[PDB]
Amino acid sequence: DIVADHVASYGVNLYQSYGPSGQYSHEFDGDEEFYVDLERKETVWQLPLFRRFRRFDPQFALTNIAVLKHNLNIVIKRSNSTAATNEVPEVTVFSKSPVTLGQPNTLICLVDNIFPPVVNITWLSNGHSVTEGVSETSFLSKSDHSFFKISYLTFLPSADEIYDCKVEHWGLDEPLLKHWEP
Amino acid sequence: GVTQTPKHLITATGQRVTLRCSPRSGDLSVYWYQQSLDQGLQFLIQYYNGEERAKGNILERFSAQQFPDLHSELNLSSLELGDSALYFCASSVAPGSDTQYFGPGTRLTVLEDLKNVFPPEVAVFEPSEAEISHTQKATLVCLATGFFPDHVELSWWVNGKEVHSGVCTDPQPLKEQPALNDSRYALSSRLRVSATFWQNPRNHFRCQVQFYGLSENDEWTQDRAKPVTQIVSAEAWGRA
Amino acid sequence: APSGEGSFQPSQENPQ
Amino acid sequence: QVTQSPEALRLQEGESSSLNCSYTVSGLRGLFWYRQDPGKGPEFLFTLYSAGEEKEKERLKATLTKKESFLHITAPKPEDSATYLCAVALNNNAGNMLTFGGGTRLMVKPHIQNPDPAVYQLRDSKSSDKSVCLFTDFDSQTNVSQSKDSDVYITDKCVLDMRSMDFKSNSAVAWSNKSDFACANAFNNSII
Amino acid sequence: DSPEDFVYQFKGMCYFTNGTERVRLVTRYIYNREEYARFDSDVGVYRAVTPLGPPAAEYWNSQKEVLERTRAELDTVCRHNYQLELRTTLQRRVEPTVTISPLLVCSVTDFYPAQIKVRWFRNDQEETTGVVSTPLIRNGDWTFQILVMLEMTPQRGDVYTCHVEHPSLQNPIIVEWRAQS
Ligand SMILES: *[C@@H]1O[C@H](CO)[C@@H](O)[C@H](O)[C@H]1NC(C)=O
Ligand SMILES: *[C@@H]1O[C@H](CO)[C@@H](O)[C@H](O)[C@H]1NC(C)=O
Ligand SMILES: [Ca+2]
Ligand SMILES: [Ca+2]
Repeated sequence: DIVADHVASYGVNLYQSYGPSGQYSHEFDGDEEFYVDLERKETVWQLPLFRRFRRFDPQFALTNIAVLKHNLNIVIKRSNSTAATNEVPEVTVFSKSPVTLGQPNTLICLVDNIFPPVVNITWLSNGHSVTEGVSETSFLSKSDHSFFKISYLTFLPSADEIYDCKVEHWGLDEPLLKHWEP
Repeated sequence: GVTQTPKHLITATGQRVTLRCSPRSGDLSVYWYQQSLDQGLQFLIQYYNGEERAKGNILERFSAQQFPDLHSELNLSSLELGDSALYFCASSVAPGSDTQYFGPGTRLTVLEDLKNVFPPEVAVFEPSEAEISHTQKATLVCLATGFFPDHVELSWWVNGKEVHSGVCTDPQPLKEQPALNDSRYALSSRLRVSATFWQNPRNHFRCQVQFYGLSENDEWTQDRAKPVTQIVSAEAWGRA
Repeated sequence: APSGEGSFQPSQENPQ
Repeated sequence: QVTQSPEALRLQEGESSSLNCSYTVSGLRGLFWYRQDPGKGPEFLFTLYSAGEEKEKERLKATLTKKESFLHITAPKPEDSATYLCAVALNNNAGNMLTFGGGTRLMVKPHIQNPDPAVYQLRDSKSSDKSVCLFTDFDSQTNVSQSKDSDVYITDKCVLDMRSMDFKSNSAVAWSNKSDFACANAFNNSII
Repeated sequence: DSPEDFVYQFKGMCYFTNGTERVRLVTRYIYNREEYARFDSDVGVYRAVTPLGPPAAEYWNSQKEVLERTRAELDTVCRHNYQLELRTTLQRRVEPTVTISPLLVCSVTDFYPAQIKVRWFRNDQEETTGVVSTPLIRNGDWTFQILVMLEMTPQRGDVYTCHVEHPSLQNPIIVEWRAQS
């Protein structure tokens, strides 16, 4: 472990056989600055201020990812095809701000200890599935080389609606449901 | 390490051409650059491990490929006169900031029609007797004339072995008819030797001009020899 | 004008 | 944006100089120096990533600051004549391509120790139908202009080196198809 | 029954201490969750981390061009991007929203940077005994959160004060809660 005032990743480069798929992102003190949409070839910055003064070209990410694809296939042979081990993720659900009934708020679903980085995070309202007003972060890196992902559900809290965060992972036998209510 | 084929290409407008490249042994990334008199050296495209990476302000008419053996092919279709340039292939170990190593390049000349393509006439001129009787040096002058385009390589051969010592060839060929746009060219080369070396009748001097012209494929519809890539020479034995 | 972000390049494993 | 200065450089044998390569951006991945013989492939010389970096090989020395790079050439030889190209890899660029500067065309004029300017007529070739005049052994401060005749052709000046004798000499060729062609009227208003 | 996956990670990390004064880079080459090779700027060469690493570490250490480019990354990536951080991340100052809900929870919401100090007061006095605070909560959208609970037995005259300090503030945010009935 290294003691520093600030820790940054320029960047987190991920490529997995399943898919196959990959990820490119820059992190600063555990927060995601941007991610590159490798299909669209676009940099998606997380804060508005950042675009004004910073610019990352997507090709650099795509090029790094090709190198990772090359390295992966060589290291799989050297390891005698040792596969990834499935970890049990930890789910925590909390609101963004204090709950005021009938007023804009966001429900936060933290999924920690994710490995490997393949996960389904969905929201339920009174048991039924919600699709609109749902956003999520990329797979945020951890020092132990596992990941955490945070899902968001914008809503106006009410006395008649109860929510759940359904998480599907290979390290789970059944989908994990974490309940939240105002 | 980087090789490029063909070294020269002469073709008509509207035609399609393929330039090949073999990267350095162990190099996985290839880059194409165009060197024109107007824009200088400009990036075209990059390939790594068979897929396209960085791309320049390349035209839809231009397309490249990188084969599994890592050799690349640059395909230039519906050719224009403005496409006449040097096309260099570069290779690097990895596709990042790794040092890019260039190949010898492919010189492409795009002409309206190939009817004005002509090989050179090569003549060797014996050294001045006054020169020998003053400097004890003997300058042999070779003169290649009437060729078009200027895709020529001039070398001197003494007794069958190529030489570069005391040899000097014109930087650029001169236009025989400067008022005409597709004017035939002329080039001169000098081989200076010792008086004792020239006065030796055992020595054989041969000026060789490698003209680059048409290929096996290209159609010729004139009642004169096809001006294909050929070697035209002139020789002179030492005089006492 | 925004300045270009720096990025680390992964070193390439030996193919041969 | 990458700029090189001067566009052309004329140096004397042993005359030390410097080549500039300015880059207006900020966000370098690498600055590269190449030497190019006319028509040949650019030959790699040095890579500099960081300000205060310097590299040296032979008569060349490359340095780097935040604004530019200098290519110092100490006591150059005529073999050092080439187009010196500066290229940059940049964060602002759409990948790992190189952006080249316009280059510096370096011409190292050799020193002529014993100049003996003379015009000689050469023996006619039985196949050529042409007559050739040779202006040779003139000094480097002396050059030859283009022809002022429709029938006469004057080539540019050119230097050759006799390795065995360690002798360097300048030469210019003149030719015509005319029978009345004389060397006296060939270079009368051509020597400059 | 579970799908097979092979995972590769590359982490190009920068460690910054005392403004610009101290900068350290560590690049990490990871197979699944195993770091097998790394470049540490304080070391200056590639080092294997597991028996999976010597073929990669030795080969990259044999390439002087690779070593030069990686050593230079401390400038071309770390020091470079830190200048961009000073204009962006290290500029960001989001003031906390402090509220009291009734035993008495002081919720400090949506602030940036992480540094926070919350203090509970009953009337004049400060409360050390009955105070239970949640750890710092990362929301993931560049804001933080913290909730400080206070075990209180409210009397008739009592005024409860949550006192909050953060780098974005010149003066502390004082929020009060008066005793009911
Ligand atoms: C996620 O959802 C898709 C579609 O329903 C499914 O095919 C996939 O197996 C799920 N992933 C996990 C880890 O359960
Ligand atoms: C922080 O850096 C400054 C400037 O270099 C120096 O004066 C100070 O002593 C440093 N602090 C520590 C704890 O090293
Ligand atoms: Ca997001
Ligand atoms: Ca001329």
